[PDB]
Amino acid sequence: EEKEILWNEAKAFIAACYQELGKAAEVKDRLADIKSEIDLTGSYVHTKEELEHGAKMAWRNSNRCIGRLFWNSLNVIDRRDVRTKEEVRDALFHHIETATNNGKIRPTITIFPPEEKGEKQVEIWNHQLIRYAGYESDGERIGDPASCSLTAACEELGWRGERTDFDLLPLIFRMKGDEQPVWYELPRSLVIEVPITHPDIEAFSDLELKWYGVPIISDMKLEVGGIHYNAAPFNGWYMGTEIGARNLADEKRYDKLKKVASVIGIAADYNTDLWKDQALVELNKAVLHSYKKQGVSIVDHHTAASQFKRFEEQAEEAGRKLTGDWTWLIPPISPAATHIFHRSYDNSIVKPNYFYQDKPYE
Amino acid sequence: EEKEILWNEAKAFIAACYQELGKAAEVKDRLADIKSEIDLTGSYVHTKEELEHGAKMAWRNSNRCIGRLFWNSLNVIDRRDVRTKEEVRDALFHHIETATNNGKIRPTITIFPPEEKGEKQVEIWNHQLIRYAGYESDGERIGDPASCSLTAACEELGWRGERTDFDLLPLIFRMKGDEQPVWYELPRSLVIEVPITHPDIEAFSDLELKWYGVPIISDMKLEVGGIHYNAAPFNGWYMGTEIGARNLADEKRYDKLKKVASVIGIAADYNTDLWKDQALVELNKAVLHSYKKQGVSIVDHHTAASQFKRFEEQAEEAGRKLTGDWTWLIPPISPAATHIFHRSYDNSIVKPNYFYQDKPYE
Ligand code: HEM
Ligand code: HEM
Ligand SMILES: CNCc1cc(OCc2ccc3ccc(N)nc3c2)ccc1Cl
Ligand SMILES: CNCc1cc(OCc2ccc3ccc(N)nc3c2)ccc1Cl
Ligand SMILES: C[C@H](O)[C@H](O)[C@H]1CNc2nc(N)[nH]c(=O)c2N1
Ligand SMILES: C[C@H](O)[C@H](O)[C@H]1CNc2nc(N)[nH]c(=O)c2N1
Ligand SMILES: [Cl-]
Ligand SMILES: [Cl-]
Repeated sequence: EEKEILWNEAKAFIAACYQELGKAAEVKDRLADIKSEIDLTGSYVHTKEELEHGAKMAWRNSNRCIGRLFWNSLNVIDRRDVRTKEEVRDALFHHIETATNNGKIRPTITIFPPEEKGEKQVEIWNHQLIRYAGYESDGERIGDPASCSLTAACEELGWRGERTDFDLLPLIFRMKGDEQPVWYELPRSLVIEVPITHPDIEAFSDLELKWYGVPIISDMKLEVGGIHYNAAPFNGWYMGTEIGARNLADEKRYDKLKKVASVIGIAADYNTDLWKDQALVELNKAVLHSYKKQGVSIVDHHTAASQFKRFEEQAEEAGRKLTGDWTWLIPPISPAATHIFHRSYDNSIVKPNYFYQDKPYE
Repeated sequence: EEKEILWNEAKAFIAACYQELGKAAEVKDRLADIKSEIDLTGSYVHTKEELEHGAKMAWRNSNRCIGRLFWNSLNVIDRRDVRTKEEVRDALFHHIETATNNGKIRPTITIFPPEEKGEKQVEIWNHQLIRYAGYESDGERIGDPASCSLTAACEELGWRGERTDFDLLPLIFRMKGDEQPVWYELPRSLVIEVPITHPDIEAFSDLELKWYGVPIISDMKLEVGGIHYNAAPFNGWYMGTEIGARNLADEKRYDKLKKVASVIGIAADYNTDLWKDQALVELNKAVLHSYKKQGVSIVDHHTAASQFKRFEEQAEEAGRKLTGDWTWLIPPISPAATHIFHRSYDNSIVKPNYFYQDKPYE
């Protein structure tokens, strides 16, 4: 009864995928083989081109991504051949290295073996391959609260953080057959970090803020043609607002606005002074400036919105139905200064796509 | 077949209204009379208390209003007795005067006779009782583009604007029986305007920006117990963002950001400098400051969001189902610094409420 679910989403996928590549004729005799393969193996295997394109189509259908203009330039690394922890670790190490590309960030996705009978071959515990640890115990609040439960879960595994505000979490994943995950501390040479400075406010460095260069999501499930690549970490570059308006700004994250208001020489006393709004802007100016000063790829929300408009234009031209999540597409900084705010989008889910999956810890 | 629509929404309304006022016993013999009145007259008439409460319940169920905490302090003026243009005009004049209250703005609603057989007794053409005119002709762009079509419609009626950027539109409404609307120029003594200045940037006055004190929506339909008060202008006070982030900021409105960026001494050349975001904040600081300096009521988006949180709290306490429109509840300035951003709301429409109705012009 599963071989009809997998088959009907494989009919849809192959037909559409080969249609876009100009291989519509090759559809019929590829579908046939799949029907055979599914029947006799319970599943089927993608070609280099199907997987590569299917992962680009998945990015294209992400309603919450504002950076989908470059969906076709996605660098797809095929690691469906890995069988050991050392291969997975080194694949993850390589991904970090190639995606970072000395700072000229390259949108990349490493794809590991998909679920067989729903069973995960690999099971990545990291939300991102590079993320800061978080600790809270006895009134103490160190690091990133978002990473509190994974951190505690790592410290149940022999790992121990230095309890600075920017402890790199180790890579932690579990292989099929094993009861517990392994962890590997990250080589620092593989991780670029950016110290946040202001272009004209020298006191800003006293905050000692920094962030990591490359955002590599590693807990989402790639679904391509009925096949579940539960482990397929991908990355883009940062939009400045993700760091300056959320990660470093949220009260339930790094909560830096009052400190920012202090170093920029304004009071944080009255709402009518709009001190949070002013601190948000100066902090966000500092983030973009700090990245471009170091030579790490980053985009501002305005430039990103322009690009997304081109994506909309490009979509209508190709007769492609556009889908988007308005609530996630609008930037948390001056959303009304972008075209996104003033129009609506269809939040319909089209496959291939990236999905949430249940965490293994907590 | 209409007397069953009107009756079933009157059953719902009276039952709920009297329940909240503590007059649940009086429900039965009031409903009876209504069934009689509807049968023999085709409609029914609200008491002072039903109309007053029903208009407060309508405000409470406005999913897009962030200022609903004060739903119960709404000043309800009952003008269902008006029959002439002079009465309507003077009622509208009085509303402006009492709502303004020398600057200590009083949330007020004036309620005119409702539709009889769907026929409007009065038909208000103004979007707001106080709004600036807009002109565009031969590359010229004067005033508020939002008011372009009403302005052109007024100039078809013998009215003529001075073509400044802040021409007060006249009151314009049509009475039952007449083919054309009448217009009345507003007494300036009834209209408070606020000149926008900056607390610490003296050059800001060179922009010669100003706005009107009281926002009085007059083109929405109040629906209370199956009865359609198509003409019931209401007002609150301004949230600063409405003036600084939309009215004066939007490209399709006053489009002031580059001029703002100029007077505050920054470049409007690069997106990565976040010049729009910085101009938005300084412009919004100027608006709140300018209103409080003059003594006209205004609220900032932070204080407003706090109040709306109390409204949520007060709603759960009273066992009231909360409804909201997330897309409209979030402020266009730093929405992620408010609790509203980080939670969801049910956009369900509960009556009594305020609705859009089709414009008579254009
Ligand atoms: C190239 C630069 C990219 C930028 C600037 C960008 C920007 C964004 C941003 C700002 C978000 C919202 C994140 C949040 O609010 O927490 C987002 C969501 C998302 N992006 Fe992208 N993105 C990029 C590339 C990619 C790539 C390469 C993929 C995968 C192939 C991708 C897939 C997604 C997905 C799945 C989400 C939704 C995450 C969720 O549901 O929580 N994006 N993107
Ligand atoms: C007391 C101060 C008030 C504040 C600060 C306030 C704030 C707001 C704001 C900011 C909006 C969004 C407007 C927009 O984005 O264009 C809104 C929408 C709305 N408010 Fe209020 N409001 C107040 C009082 C009232 C009153 C007295 C009523 C009527 C009884 C009301 C009914 C509404 C309605 C119906 C909408 C939706 C308008 C639409 O659908 O376009 N509000 N409110
Ligand atoms: C609160 N965030 C929840 C969440 C976000 C996730 O990803 C956000 C995300 C995903 C892809 C991105 C790609 C590029 C980029 N700059 N940011 C990106 C941000 C994934 C899982 C969860 Cl549970
Ligand atoms: C783009 N706006 C459309 C529109 C807005 C309308 O009202 C917005 C509105 C309504 C009530 C308000 C009450 C108080 C306040 N400060 N702003 C308020 C703003 C009414 C009709 C239309 Cl068609
Ligand atoms: C399509 C989208 O809902 C539309 O642009 C909305 C967005 N949110 C808004 N929010 C407010 N307060 N006012 C508006 O006019 C809008 N416009
Ligand atoms: C409930 C609401 O949808 C939720 O708070 C959303 C709002 N919009 C968002 N937008 C982005 N980009 N990221 C988020 O995490 C959220 N959270
Ligand atoms: Cl992040
Ligand atoms: Cl307005």
